[PDB]
Amino acid sequence: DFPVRRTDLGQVQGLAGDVMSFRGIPYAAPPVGGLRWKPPQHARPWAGVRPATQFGSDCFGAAYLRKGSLAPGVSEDCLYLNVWAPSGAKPGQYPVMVWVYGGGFAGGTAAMPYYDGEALARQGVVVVTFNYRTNILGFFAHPGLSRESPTGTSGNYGLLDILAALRWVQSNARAFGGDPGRVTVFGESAGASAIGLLLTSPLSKGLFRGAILESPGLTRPLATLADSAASGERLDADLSRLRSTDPATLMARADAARPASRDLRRPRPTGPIVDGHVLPQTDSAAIAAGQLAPVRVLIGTNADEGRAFLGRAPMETPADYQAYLEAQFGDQAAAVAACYPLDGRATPKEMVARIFGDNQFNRGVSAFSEALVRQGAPVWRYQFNGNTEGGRAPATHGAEIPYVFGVFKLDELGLFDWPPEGPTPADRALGQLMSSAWVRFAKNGDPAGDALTWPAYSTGKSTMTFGPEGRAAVVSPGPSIPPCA
Repeated sequence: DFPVRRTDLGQVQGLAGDVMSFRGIPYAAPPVGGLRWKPPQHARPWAGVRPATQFGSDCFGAAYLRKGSLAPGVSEDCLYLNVWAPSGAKPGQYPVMVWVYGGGFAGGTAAMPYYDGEALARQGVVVVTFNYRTNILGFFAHPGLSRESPTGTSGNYGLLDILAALRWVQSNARAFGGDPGRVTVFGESAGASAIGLLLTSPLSKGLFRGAILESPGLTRPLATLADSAASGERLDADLSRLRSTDPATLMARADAARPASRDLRRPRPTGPIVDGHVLPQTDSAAIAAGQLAPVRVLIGTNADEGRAFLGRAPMETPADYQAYLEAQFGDQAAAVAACYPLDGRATPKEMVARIFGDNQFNRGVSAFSEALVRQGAPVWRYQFNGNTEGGRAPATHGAEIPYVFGVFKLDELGLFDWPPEGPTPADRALGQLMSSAWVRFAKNGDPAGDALTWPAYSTGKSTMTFGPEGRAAVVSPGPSIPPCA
């Protein structure tokens, strides 16, 4: 079987092998010129066989979030996807896993070596990765944009790109050996946050039967369309001039206005807003009202989510910790200190990491887990502690990605943690276990197997811990944020 496949827009040529690889397939018209800050449009068909051996351009974003990219460059023309599939896969044969990378809604790319879909696809799945608009080009509101809009709204173009990629998968999975009725969307960090927000979106209906959320940031403050559009008008009231501005120039201009320190009480500088169309309300209100798609969900966190966000401001003394508490929480500094005391159990760095991880990840994961149980969804939960046996620190943000994808190659942001010689045998064993469980979730809607007992979170808050020594074990009841938080 040759590495040529017919998409609904025409044929593409990928790379041959036991797993066929296709790269740089367009899934929407290039969102350039008049199509900047518009919903993604259907791409145009082509004749003959289009090359699909090289990744497409990355979307514009923070440079440090694409360090190590395998793509040839950066462009607004960036709505491209990549497909891995077992060679000789028949139409409708395999389930599909559609990856959503995280980059804080500020950057990132699918063309990372640790997002290569070969090891997953070899276990019997069709793996899809794709780029979506991000930063000011993917998340931006403006009164003129709302005026020109068919829905009268603006913003959230990156989420619309996620949805367009999922629609492409619906239309094209069979041609690449996949089953559109067995689609699992999975993502990490901001990607998992996007998946979680889309679980409250009426626009996601019928685009996936399963969702895996790895460290999503949910129940966080979100800007309203009114405030975001006012901000956009303050950037420039003339929408035409904004659209005639070079993308690197506008990206740099917006980046200069970003806060150097992260205020937990504020919305992300660029990210999803309550536009009323993609997200008719905050995810907290949707949770409360039961506006959740009760799809199959696998959700979880890592042991020490906050450690990766610490930064460089001094955090060594109780004075430093008190100053941080005052700066971030004002008159509630004493209450937060009571909930998170420096009593000798942890360092100031460890306590700031606890606070950050609870506020930005663990609380939202608990809330979504409980609401999914409440709505009758099939829901499983995990905590990835990692292999700490050799004195390794508990897993922080991003650490679990190589254990899911199976590509043990160090990242450029220093997040993946294993010895310079390479991963330990326990690391590879834990990776096999976890990746097989993910594949089982995609295949059967259930991460349990004949060697891994994993009851749903609805049963006694059961939570699978991927603990030390390459082993996994269920804990009931599972992780819980402090009640005072």
